Parts: sequence; C-alpha cells; structure tokens
Amino acid sequence: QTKIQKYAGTAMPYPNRTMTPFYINHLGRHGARFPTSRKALDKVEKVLVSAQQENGLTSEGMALLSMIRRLSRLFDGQWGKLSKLGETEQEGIAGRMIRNYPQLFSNSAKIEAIATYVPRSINSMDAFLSCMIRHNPALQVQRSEGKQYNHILRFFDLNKSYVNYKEKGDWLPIYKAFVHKKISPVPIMKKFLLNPEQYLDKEAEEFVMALFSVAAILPDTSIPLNLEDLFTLDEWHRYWQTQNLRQYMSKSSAPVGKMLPVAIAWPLLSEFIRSAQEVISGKSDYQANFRFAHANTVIPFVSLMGIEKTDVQVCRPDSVSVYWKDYEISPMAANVQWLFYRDRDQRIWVKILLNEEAAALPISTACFPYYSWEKTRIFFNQRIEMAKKTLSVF
Amino acid sequence: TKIQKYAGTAMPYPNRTMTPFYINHLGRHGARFPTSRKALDKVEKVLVSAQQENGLTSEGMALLSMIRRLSRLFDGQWGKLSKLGETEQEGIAGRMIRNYPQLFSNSAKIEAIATYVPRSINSMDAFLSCMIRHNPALQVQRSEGKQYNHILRFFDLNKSYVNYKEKGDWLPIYKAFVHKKISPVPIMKKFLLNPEQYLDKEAEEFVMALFSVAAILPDTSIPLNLEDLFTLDEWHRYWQTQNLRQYMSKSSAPVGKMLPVAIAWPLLSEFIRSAQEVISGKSDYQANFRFAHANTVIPFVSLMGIEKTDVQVCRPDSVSVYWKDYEISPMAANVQWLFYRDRDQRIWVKILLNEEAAALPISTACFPYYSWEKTRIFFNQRIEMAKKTLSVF
Ligand SMILES: O=P(O)(O)O[C@@H]1[C@@H](OP(=O)(O)O)[C@H](OP(=O)(O)O)[C@@H](O)[C@@H](OP(=O)(O)O)[C@H]1OP(=O)(O)O
Ligand SMILES: O=P(O)(O)O[C@@H]1[C@@H](OP(=O)(O)O)[C@H](OP(=O)(O)O)[C@@H](O)[C@@H](OP(=O)(O)O)[C@H]1OP(=O)(O)O
Ligand SMILES: O=P(O)(O)O[C@@H]1[C@@H](OP(=O)(O)O)[C@H](OP(=O)(O)O)[C@@H](O)[C@@H](OP(=O)(O)O)[C@H]1OP(=O)(O)O
Repeated sequence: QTKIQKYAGTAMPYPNRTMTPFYINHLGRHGARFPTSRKALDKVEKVLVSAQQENGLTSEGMALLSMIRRLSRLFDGQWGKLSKLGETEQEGIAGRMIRNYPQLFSNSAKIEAIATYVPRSINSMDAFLSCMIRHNPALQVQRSEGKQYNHILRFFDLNKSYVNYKEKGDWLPIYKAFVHKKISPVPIMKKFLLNPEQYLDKEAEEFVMALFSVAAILPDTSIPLNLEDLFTLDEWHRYWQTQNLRQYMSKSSAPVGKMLPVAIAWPLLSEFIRSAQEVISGKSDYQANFRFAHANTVIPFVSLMGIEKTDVQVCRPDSVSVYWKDYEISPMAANVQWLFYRDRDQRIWVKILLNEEAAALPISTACFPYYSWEKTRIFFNQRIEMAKKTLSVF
Repeated sequence: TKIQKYAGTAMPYPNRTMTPFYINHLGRHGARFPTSRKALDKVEKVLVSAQQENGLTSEGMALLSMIRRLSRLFDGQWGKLSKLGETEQEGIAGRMIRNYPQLFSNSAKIEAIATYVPRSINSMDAFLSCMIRHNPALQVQRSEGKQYNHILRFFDLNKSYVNYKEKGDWLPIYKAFVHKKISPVPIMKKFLLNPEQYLDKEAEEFVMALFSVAAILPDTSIPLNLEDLFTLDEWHRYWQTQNLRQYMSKSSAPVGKMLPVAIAWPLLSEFIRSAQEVISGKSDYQANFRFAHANTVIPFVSLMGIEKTDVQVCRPDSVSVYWKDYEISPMAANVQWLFYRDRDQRIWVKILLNEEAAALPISTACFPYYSWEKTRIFFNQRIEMAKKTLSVF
C-alpha cells in the first residue's frame, strides 16, 4: 500500500489481503463509495468557471476544469452510492471469510445481518450476503435494516452532547489553526490560476480543501480518472495530517473530546457481547452476526475496545500523526471481526481481526492472537462502564 | 532498507534525526566485529575443499579470495567494538545532550556501568567521552566488571536458563523452521558446481555460516559489501529463522514458558530503585547508564511489557509478523526512561526504545508520558510475575 494511497485516510480503499471457530461477530463499514455531496465538486467548479470567464486560467487550469466538468456528469444521480469497487471490497471480505472458516458456514448455518437505513450500508449487506448465499444456498439468513438500529449503528447522531461537541466543539479551534499552519494555498492556486492574488486568502483555502476533497475520494469510485498528480507527495502528506487530526479529535480519543466521542459507542460494544454471550450459552443458534454501518461507527467503536494504539490519548496535535493513523483504523470497508473458538476442554477463545489482521488488546494471553473470552468480556465490561461514567458527566 | 533489517540483531543502529530531571538508561554496545571465527572457518573449509576439487564457480573463486582477505582483516579483531560502534554511541550520546541540555548542565552527576566484555566497556567510553567533551564540568562515575553480572549478564547466572538456552525445547522447533525456510542449492548454485551432491546437513551449515558472515560485515566498518550474495528473498527467509531463534531463546515464546524473560527481573528491579532514589532525593544523579548486550535488552524490554515486545506467539511461522528483533535489539539498541516533574509535582515518565516513544499496556492521558506511580506499580507487578515464574524452576 503506497504513501499516496494512505494519504487518502478514511477515503483510502480497503488494502490487499491475498481450530475452527463456532461463532463470528462482525462490524463493517460499507466499501468504497461515491462522494456523498456535490459540495466540494461545486466550489472547485464555480471558482474555475469564474477564472475562465475573466480569461484567467492557466493551461493546467483548463485541464482541471475539463475533468471536473466530466466528474460532474459521472457523479450525476450517484451521490452516496456504494461503488463497484465497494461491491468488490465486500465480496472479497466475505469470500475470504468463507474460504477461511468453511465449517462455520457449511450446512444450514444461521446467520444474521443488520445495516443502518443508509442505502450504501444496505448495498454492502447485500454484496456480503450474496457471496455467502451463492457459496451456500442452504444458509438461513435474517436480513434487516433501518432506523431501529440507529442506537447501535448511528449512536453518533443520537447523543445530544456528542452532536454538539461535533458541530461547535473545542476541537474546531485546534483544527482551523492546524490547517492554516500546514496548508499553504498560494503555491496551489498559481498552478491553475493566472493571478491567484485577487482570490481572498480564506476563499483560496476553501478552494484548495475542496480540491483535495475531490481528489482523495476519486479512487473509491472506479472511474478511470485520477487527480493525485494535482499535488506533490508532500501536499498530500500535509493535507492528510489535518484530516487525520480531524478524525482523531471529533471522533476518537483526542483528549480535547474528554473521551466523549469514544464513550457514545458503548451500546454497540454491549450488543457485541450480548450477541456472543447468547451464542455461547444457547439462547441463540447463530453462527454469525454481521453488521454494516459507517466510519463514524467503526472509529469510536475500535477505540472503545482499546485495540492497541487506537485508544491513544495524545496531547500535542502534531504528534497525533505519528501515533494515530486513520487509514490504519478506518479505510473504506474497514471491518472488525471477532472469531470465537471452543477448545478441547471447553474453554472459549476469541480472536480479534481489525481489517483482517490480528489486533492486540492490553490484556495478557499465552496464545496470541487468541485471548481468553472470560478475560476479554470482563475487560470490555470495564470499558463500557468506564464509558457510561464519562457520559454521566453530560 | 529491507536488506538492512534482515541483519536482525546485527542491523546497525537506525537513523535518528519540558526538561527531565533524571534519565535511566540501558544500552547494548554498538556495532562490533564478529565474536567468533567459526562461521568464517566453515565457509573457507567448504570452498577450499571445492577448489582443491575444481568444484568452484567463477564467483566461487571470487568468494574464496574475499573470505581469505576477511580472515586477515579479522585477525586479532574478534569482538572488538568497531569504528562504527564508537560512532553510533557518539550519536546516541550527542542526541541526548542536545534534546536535554538542562539535564547535563552545570555539574550534573552521571553514573555509567558496563560489563566486563571489552566491547561494551568501549561503548561506554565512546558515550562518556562525548558527554565530557560537551560538558567537562560533568561529575562522572565510571565502573564495570563482573560486579554487574547480576544485572547485566543474568543470562549467564541462571542455571535453568542456561540449560534451556543450550538444549531446551526451542531447538527442534528452530531446526525444523530452518529446514522449511532455507533452501540451500539455489544459493550454492552460484558458488559451487554440482551443488546438489552436498548433503543437506552440510549444505545448510555452509549457507547459514555464509549468511552470518554477510550479516555482520556492515557492523565492522570494513568497506566490503556482501548483500548481493543472496537475493532479498533469501535474506527475508534467513531473517525469519534468526528472528525465531532470538525470540524463542531470548524472549517470550510459549516454548520457553517466560523463563527467558523472567531472569531479567534483577535488572528491572534496579532500574526502579535507581529511579526511586533519584526521585526520593536519596541519590542525586542526573543519569544512570548501563552498557551490556542484546541478551540483556531483549528480555528486559519484554519484561517491561513494552508494546508487543512480549507477545506470546503460539505458532512459530507467525512470530515474524508480531515480533521483530531489528526493532528491539539493533546494534547499540537502547532503552531510556526520562523522568519529568510537572507543576503539581507529579512525576511523569516517558520510555524510549531506540529513541522512539514506547507504549505500556497501562493507560495515560498525555501519551507518551505515563504517570510514574501507575508505571512503577505495573512494573513491580511484572517483577513479581517473573519471580513466580522462576520459582517453578
Ligand atoms: O463514508 P461514511 O458514511 O463511513 O462517513 C461519512 C459521514 O456519513 P454519515 O454516516 O453521517 O451519512 C458524513 O456524511 P454526510 O453527513 O455528508 O451524509 C460525513 O460528512 C462524511 O465526511 P465527508 O462529507 O467530508 O466525506 C463521512 O465520511 P468520512 O468518515 O471519510 O469523513
Ligand atoms: O511499526 P511496525 O514496524 O510494527 O510496522 C510498520 C512497517 O514496519 P516494517 O516491519 O515493514 O519495518 C512499515 O514501516 P516502514 O517500512 O515505513 O519503516 C510501515 O510503513 C508502517 O506503516 P506506517 O509507515 O503508515 O506507520 C508499519 O506500521 P503500521 O503496522 O502501524 O502501519
Ligand atoms: O552481540 P551481543 O554481545 O549483544 O550478544 C551476543 C552474545 O554475546 P554475549 O552477551 O553472551 O557475550 C553471544 O555471543 P558470544 O557468547 O559468542 O560472545 C551470541 O553468540 C551472539 O550471537 P552470534 O554468535 O550469532 O553473533 C550474540 O549476538 P546476537 O544477539 O546478534 O546473536
């Protein structure tokens, strides 16, 4: 996975991943998608279509105005859709799971899927379920979607306090200062604009952030276009750093968020344990529980489990880039899997996969990546209570 | 450079470019000459036998000559700290002076200990001379010898550990990993004619010996490369075997039942003590330094539980993914605890491994800065975990 791929952050595409378990517990962000709003593509368009009128585009400028006009037609009626690469990212995840754990899904295995009400959550579910059903049509499948799992998969919109922190919160003054410190527009304008001076300093940054925006998502759409040549590997690096810091402060352990963005996910960590505990006892015959949602679900959820490095509390804004990497945690199609195993002697082992790679918890095990479930369920129970007590503050 | 990392614990120290009141340090000595003529001897005898039999390739002969010259260049040098060794210490020292000059200012007192092995006495000397160069007013105490065996050479004093290290149950595991990972005849096709006449046992002993020679040459300051003797895939495969061996006999592999790690608690206990004394006012050192060996740093780091450096990996083919000896014990590998005293007078501590902030499985709100109380408590827990481990042996 290349540096420029990584600098896409949460817009990065899901990377390459070319005994038996008895239960699998899963949460997945939808795969590669289209841009969700024409906001960025329009700021770019109206600036460039201004300069052209005034006869003030560079040659590369008309180049960019071309593509942009193209991408406008290629994005028509597609806003928010999951992309063909998303369909593929999900079929691969599920395909791999089925090759890895065939016994788990053989015969009349019962599985269960939930998704938010959001069309591309549901298109993910369907992508996932199709592969499984075509590999084994004798699966038993419960499929469901809707506002009802909002408290589980969109808790980040139900918490009045978080909502307020996120809109007019304290991380904002730190993010704006960081953007001005890390991103100089004036070297990027004159690439496309004759006389970039008469553009306001504020509008220049509005334009250059929209431009990074348009470029960064472009690889997730499966369109042959590609605008990474727009920027030097260092512009992409500085830009990534302002967004890695935005994801981190609005959405994870940034000490400015006082743990509030992480705590709001305990309803989901709890359904995760419920789901499992029900299978380990017998109030559920489910081989699997799949859940499809969003980056805003995954990020706080991953931090609340305390998967190593994701819970890090870092006080210097420029250090965060070193210890917290959002393309590590929440690429496109980012997924958490718990795989439960019952060994000879009847003891339970859980293995946690972040994006199909073994995760570490700050609890012991003489059998890594396999942790004792007793230990784990207790550890997570510590985290949940420790989140309810931060939310009590609010 | 991936080739550099595959030297494993022979990889030269990587590139490294408010104020604490105390530094607690432990350093592996710098890049050194090979400590034994044994790999060089094996290689030579095999190619001398080849050429006495007309079994040598063109490149075969060019390796024989190379090997002969190296035997002359290693005469009397076995084990000595190399010029690059002196330098990397000067670096580590230089960088800690500049980052923390208030701590070494005025007549700061610093204490340095080394083990009786000359290469780690020279390492000390190089570190310390830079420190005195920059501030001659430093109060310096410098000692070394068998007196420190209990904390710098514990991998020799434990009777159970030595048995394990020489005939323990990691040996078959290792010997079969090398059998699967290392495929000789593609590597000796380059140096010998009819390389498939060589018995598999001797074929591996020579390719092992010959890797081991090209692994160390970059530490000797001898302007003579040898990575192109092996493809990058042979270096990988070879690194994995050496990485398994180091992990399994020196660190926290299940096969070893934490015994390779437990034997390091005297070192950890004394770190905390030297820090409690400075913190209490009993001592008033600015810094303690200690110069030992990878066999010291490996188990000491794992015993601290620095992140993933003590994973206990069930399956041997997975060890390279989760535990990398070149990240832990490069040449002149080192651990620093820097102690800070904030405005409420609480004591923070930041742990550096090879000069980069390490993570403890405890929690903190101002990472990399851990609460000392929380950290002292956690370490003492490990130290009692290791004592319980050593009472079952
Ligand atoms: O791609 P996602 O769904 O995992 O995260 C989106 C986020 O989506 P949503 O869950 O609030 O509908 C928001 O989308 P909208 O409110 O515009 O519908 C965010 O705005 C969007 O950020 P963006 O509009 O700058 O692309 C999130 O994607 P992100 O987490 O990569 O920033
Ligand atoms: O922190 P690690 O060493 O356990 O994993 C690194 C990875 O290191 P390596 O084992 O290939 O030397 C690479 O490091 P470099 O080749 O840049 O020296 C990866 O690039 C690095 O990803 P990053 O550059 O985005 O930090 C790995 O860290 P990661 O597993 O947290 O992504
Ligand atoms: O390089 P070090 O000193 O930090 O560790 C050595 C180890 O040396 P020592 O601590 O027992 O004196 C052993 O050396 P000797 O008993 O031959 O003096 C090991 O044999 C040596 O391994 P090697 O013979 O394959 O070079 C250790 O270095 P290593 O940790 O890179 O393997």
